[PDB]
Amino acid sequence: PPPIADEPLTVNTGIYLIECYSLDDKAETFKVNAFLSLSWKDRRLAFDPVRSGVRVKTYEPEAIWIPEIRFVNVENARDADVVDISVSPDGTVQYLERFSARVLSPLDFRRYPFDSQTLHIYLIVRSVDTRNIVLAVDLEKVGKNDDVFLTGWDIESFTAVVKPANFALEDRLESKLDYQLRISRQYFSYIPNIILPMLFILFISWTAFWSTSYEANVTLVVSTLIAHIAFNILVETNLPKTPYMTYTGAIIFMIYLFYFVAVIEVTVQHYLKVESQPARAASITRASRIAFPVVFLLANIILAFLFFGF
Amino acid sequence: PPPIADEPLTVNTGIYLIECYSLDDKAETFKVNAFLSLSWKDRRLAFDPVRSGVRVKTYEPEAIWIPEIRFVNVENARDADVVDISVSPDGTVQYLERFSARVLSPLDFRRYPFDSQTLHIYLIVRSVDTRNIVLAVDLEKVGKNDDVFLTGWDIESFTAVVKPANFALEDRLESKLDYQLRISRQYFSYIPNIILPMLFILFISWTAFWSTSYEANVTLVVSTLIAHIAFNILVETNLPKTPYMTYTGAIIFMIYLFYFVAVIEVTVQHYLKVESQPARAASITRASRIAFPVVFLLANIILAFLFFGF
Amino acid sequence: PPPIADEPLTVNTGIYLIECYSLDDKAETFKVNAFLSLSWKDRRLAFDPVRSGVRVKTYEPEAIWIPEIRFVNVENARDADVVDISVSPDGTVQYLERFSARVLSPLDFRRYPFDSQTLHIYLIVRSVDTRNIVLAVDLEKVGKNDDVFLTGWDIESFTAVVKPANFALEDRLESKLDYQLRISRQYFSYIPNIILPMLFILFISWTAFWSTSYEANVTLVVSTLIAHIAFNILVETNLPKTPYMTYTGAIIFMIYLFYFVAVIEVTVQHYLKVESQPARAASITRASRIAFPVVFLLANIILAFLFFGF
Amino acid sequence: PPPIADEPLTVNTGIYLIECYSLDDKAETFKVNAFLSLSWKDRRLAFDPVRSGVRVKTYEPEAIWIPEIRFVNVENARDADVVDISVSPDGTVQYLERFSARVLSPLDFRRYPFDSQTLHIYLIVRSVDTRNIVLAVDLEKVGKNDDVFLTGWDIESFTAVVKPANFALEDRLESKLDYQLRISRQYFSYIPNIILPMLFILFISWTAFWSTSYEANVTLVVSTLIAHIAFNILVETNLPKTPYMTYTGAIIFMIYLFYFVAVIEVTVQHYLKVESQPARAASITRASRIAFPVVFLLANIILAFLFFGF
Amino acid sequence: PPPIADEPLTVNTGIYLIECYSLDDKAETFKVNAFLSLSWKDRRLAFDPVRSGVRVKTYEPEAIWIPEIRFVNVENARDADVVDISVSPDGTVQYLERFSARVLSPLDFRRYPFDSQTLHIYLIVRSVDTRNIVLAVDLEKVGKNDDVFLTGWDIESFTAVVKPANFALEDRLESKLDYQLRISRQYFSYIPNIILPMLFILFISWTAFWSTSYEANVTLVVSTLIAHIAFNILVETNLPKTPYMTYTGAIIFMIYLFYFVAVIEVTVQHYLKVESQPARAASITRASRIAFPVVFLLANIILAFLFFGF
Ligand SMILES: [Br-]
Repeated sequence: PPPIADEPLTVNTGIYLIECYSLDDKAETFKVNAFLSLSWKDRRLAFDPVRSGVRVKTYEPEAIWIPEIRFVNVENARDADVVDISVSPDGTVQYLERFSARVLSPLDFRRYPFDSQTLHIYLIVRSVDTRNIVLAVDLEKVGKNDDVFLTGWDIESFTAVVKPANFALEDRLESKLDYQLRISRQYFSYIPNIILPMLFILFISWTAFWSTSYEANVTLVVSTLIAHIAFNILVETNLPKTPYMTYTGAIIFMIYLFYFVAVIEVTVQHYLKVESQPARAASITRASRIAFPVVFLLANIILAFLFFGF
Repeated sequence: PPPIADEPLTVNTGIYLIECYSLDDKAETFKVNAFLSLSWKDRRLAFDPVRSGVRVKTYEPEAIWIPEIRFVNVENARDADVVDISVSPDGTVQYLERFSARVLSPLDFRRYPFDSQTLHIYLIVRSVDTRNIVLAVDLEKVGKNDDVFLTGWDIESFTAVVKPANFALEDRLESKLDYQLRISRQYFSYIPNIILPMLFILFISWTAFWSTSYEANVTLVVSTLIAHIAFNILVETNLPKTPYMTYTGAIIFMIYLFYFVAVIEVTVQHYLKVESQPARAASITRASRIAFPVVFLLANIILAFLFFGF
Repeated sequence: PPPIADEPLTVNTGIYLIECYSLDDKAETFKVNAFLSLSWKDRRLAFDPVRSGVRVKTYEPEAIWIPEIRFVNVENARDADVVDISVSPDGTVQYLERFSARVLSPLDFRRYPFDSQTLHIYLIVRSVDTRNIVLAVDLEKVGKNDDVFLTGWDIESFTAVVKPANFALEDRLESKLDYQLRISRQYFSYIPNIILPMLFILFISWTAFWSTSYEANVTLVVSTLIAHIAFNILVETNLPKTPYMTYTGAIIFMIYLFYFVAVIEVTVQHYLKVESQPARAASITRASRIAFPVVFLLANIILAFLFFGF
Repeated sequence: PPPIADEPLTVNTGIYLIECYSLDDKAETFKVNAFLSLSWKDRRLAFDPVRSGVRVKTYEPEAIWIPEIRFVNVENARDADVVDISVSPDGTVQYLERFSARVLSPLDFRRYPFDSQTLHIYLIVRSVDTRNIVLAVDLEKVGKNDDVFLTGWDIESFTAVVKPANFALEDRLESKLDYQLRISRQYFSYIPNIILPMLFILFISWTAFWSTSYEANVTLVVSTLIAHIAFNILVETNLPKTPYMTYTGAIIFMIYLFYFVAVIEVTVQHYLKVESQPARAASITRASRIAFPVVFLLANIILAFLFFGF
Repeated sequence: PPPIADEPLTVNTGIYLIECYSLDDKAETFKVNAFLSLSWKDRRLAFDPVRSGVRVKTYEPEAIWIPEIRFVNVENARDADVVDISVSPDGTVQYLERFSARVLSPLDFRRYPFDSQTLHIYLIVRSVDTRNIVLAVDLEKVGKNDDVFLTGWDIESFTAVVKPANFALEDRLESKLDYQLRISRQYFSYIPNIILPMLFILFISWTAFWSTSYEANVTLVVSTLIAHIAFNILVETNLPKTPYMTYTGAIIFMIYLFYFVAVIEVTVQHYLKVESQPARAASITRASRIAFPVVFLLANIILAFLFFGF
């Protein structure tokens, strides 16, 4: 039973994040629990303060006409309990729910361990005969308690794009708003647990430049290449199948090379020292002791710069 | 209370995918959230535009008779909230829900990392006294926003088989429609993380052709064979028990061989170099240095062609 | 308000499997989605075809008395939506639901990779004053679409035991029916991924019979014994704690032996070749080269025969 | 509307287990599906057999006053459908439901692989003005069909503590009953899959007593110590964090020692055979060949006795 | 229909934990099942004891006005069944539910294996025209049965902050209470299964100080470094991505070093014993045999003190 207007009735929205949690890098989703604040003029139930009752009159959902405000990017129907409805005398309605749905926003894993994000929440509203434009009321949008969690992410800002986007969707215009949650990752536990350990094995790898034994040079360069897979696999696991290249997927894959040429050297420093020409052997071996850490440190500056500095 | 017809009443369907996500290769399911658009002539509630009210009249579900449109391949009862019902004067009803159910469509892992798919959504409708044929209205089927996700899959097209399939199921004909979601995989992260690393270990494996030590040739060929299982197992895990053979299950199993004969060689290059006949040893060893990468590259062309080129 | 009979009222049942999925070997359960067809004479609402209305009269569940048909082996209350109720003039009722519950049927893992199964679904019905016998109507039991899935299982037949079992359960007889789903496993992906790889490691294990080095004979027989645990563990995982012995649990455990005596040999071929008696060493080592694959192939024929051939 | 009594009204209870399953050693819970049989004198609806109707009168739940019988140790609200209600003439009510809730009973993992258990189900009932004592009717308690499952557990007995425990809980006495499900584990699959394999690796470990090579003695004792972790980890996983010590956690940890002193020996039989004193070496090595299996078999009798024999 | 007051109506709260379980260190949540005790003066339904009925009058929820008491940190809408409502004559209401929701409280993993915690449960209550202050009634707060579980945690105390926190949230003050569950971990199973085994491997690592062979010194220090990752990975898994440093993440990462310089030494004791200067070699090697365990034991006292002693 919608409110007879003279023009496109505006519905005023707001979101107060109460809880944030379980951001799931694999599925690219996150769970939010927040307030939903709606409001509109329904002159139809304006009501004579003096003449009866009091300042503001409390209704149940069934009485009033209420606008269907559906979330756009969501696994299932949102999950709200209603908190209070209060009609002002000028026929102005004040709605407040407290929903909790899991939200499907995509992430950009281009800088993986060192990445910043921009989560989205949507809310469309389809029209009937009287058009619906949604818009934001920025006093009920200051939504994000000084308690918002989000394990392993620093929360930067919850803002929103004032100007809605009015679509034409199946012979009925809808109106869609963009609520933005800006977060940066807590890269760090990525160092003691991935980055450093991954590097340490890589150095030990090429300790076999100061060695002459093949037996202990493969028991060396090879035994470390395995450990790398343990890390490649550990990392490849808490991360989705990007159609593009990650930063750690880069330096994790650049690494695979410095083991391949590493093994090449030890190998050559053999069909080169069984061909009685150790003239060359401990000449090559002597060089790798520099070429490597330098090509590396060079390629990491090349690689690093390639991703962040551009 | 169904609409007295003169012949099989047609119900006109449509689906606008709002969200796609969590395609689960193991369980062979995916979750979809979309619009469901139904419509039919129920002359029974035609209504004199001029004589009363307005252009179109809004009903609640309970009032009108509405057709039971059940999804065929679905874990549980679909999960829909109703969005609007609008009856035209000629007794024409306009229905719109916004459901979200998880869908059971099978996948063909024959080309695993490099595979394309054809997801299905069904919709039957069982009859009573007046028959039900369903059919598609292609203005409400253009369903798939320029935002449809599906992590790690490129979406190609959402179309549908106009001609329904009318069954006879337990003394009552049902009518089933075929909605098709065509997707190709984002093979790629499959390279830096599986294909390449898997290959690198295989090469190092057979570095033991340029070596004479048994101690360092098993510490060699064997230490890599393990790494392979770490990959076989990693891969075998994010994949169901196909009764047929995968492509990577092929080349992952073709590989097991090139380690077995690899180990055979190093082994023979021993009970052949302890039998003072290194005449033969560094003759065989010398050969393997070619036989292998060639039998391989040959067998991969043989293998690859076998799967895609046919 | 139950139908005044003159004797034990018969209720006629049937099930049309629409979907089968997620058979869970660990929990010994499976999920089914099907039609449930019930029917009985309730002379009490017979109704004069000519005198009023039409051929058959449609009721809601609340109107008619309907028999509580509870599933016996089920995690939770079954999960049904009602599809149609149609009363015939002779007072004969036609019921049809479309439930989906997860079913607790046990499995016999005696032949694990090569095992066939017999799933059960139950349906009791407790009496009040007029007794209830259930029984099957085999036109609504032909239930299993040419689409029934069940990943990694070949479905053989869905039949049912016509004669119910009438219990006395707490001073009220119930009537229970036995619906049988017969399935065989898709053993196969068990070969390229378990059986073969498991065998290959076992062979390499005992390549150390054609070797003299202890260093490379333990680096040998031992490095494979580990791989076996990787498989024992992989297999032990997708299988419950049987109080009996599996077939692959057998040959997986028979295997552990052929590594133990394998290691015994290499060990003895040492405190026997450091005791300057290589007379004996390369005599024993020479023999194992046959004793083993033969005791094995013999014991697998002994073992295999023991399970299937009896 | 509770039944005006002259003293504490007794409610008579009973449970017929229909299904048992998914006993979860980690969470310490199990799922049960059973009958719940209640009964009490509500003289208030006694009813003149001859004067009207019949022998017993069938009511719906809403009519009669029924006692709130809540389960004490349960994840969520129990999950019951009602099966039948029958009031006797003397005002005696006969209730019967068929619930299925998951039950939180603790387990004693002190003897882990060889442990017996005592599951609990509770049922309180809070009073109003007339007190409620619950008590058991042992004809509706013979609950446990000759079909009760419980994968990997032998079921011994379902009995119950006739005498309830009347609490005072928040100015209202409740009455709690103790239903006991006694089960022993099916230890066995624990042998071919854990116990034996775990032992075999331990023996091979100390084959390095009949060896002189350090290279092959570490490639020996060490390569097995890993295998052990694979088992320690496999076992530690299907088991909760006991604040006490398991039996297999014991013998799994006693084992870690026999690898440590095992490695100590091989190590010493080296900075003792490079100090040209093989006088001592193959004297110590010679001894370990006994000290070990004996200290072990001794410590296992010491250990085993310590747990079961006391 | 809220109770006309003369000032901010106080609502008196309380919680009786019946069950605690599944504390999930990764997600930082826990599941609780407890009583919720509310109470307030609604003079509006005071009721003449003598004049009619009895001492206290039982209502259903729909009759009385009841305050919306929403939990603040919760995944979804809490999950409560109502247990009893009793209105006193002075218009005083007595409410009792029995909810079960999963609770989002954060944890401080700074001392991981040896950490104590402080779980929170919240309860706000938004106002309308008459303000709501909540407050605690400490006879219905003694909530935590002598049965409260919480696997692998010792429960210390369930108390609550008497003084609520009255917010202004969107032009309506809410009133929030703090219920505290204080728990310490059952560190222990962390020793036989993580701490000790992790240490053992570390010692064996540096047995290669009493050795001269490079071949068996890398087959040594390296083979253990892998085992460490198996533990680093095992531990890193049952723990979230802290933006700070764990204690075991410390000593697990301090360890990585003592393997790196460990490998450095064995490596140097080679390009130093192939340079015919074993003067120095078995001088350095001789020293490491002390420097290491001491730098360690020193650094663990340095490390340990750094975390707990401050
Ligand atoms: Br491993």
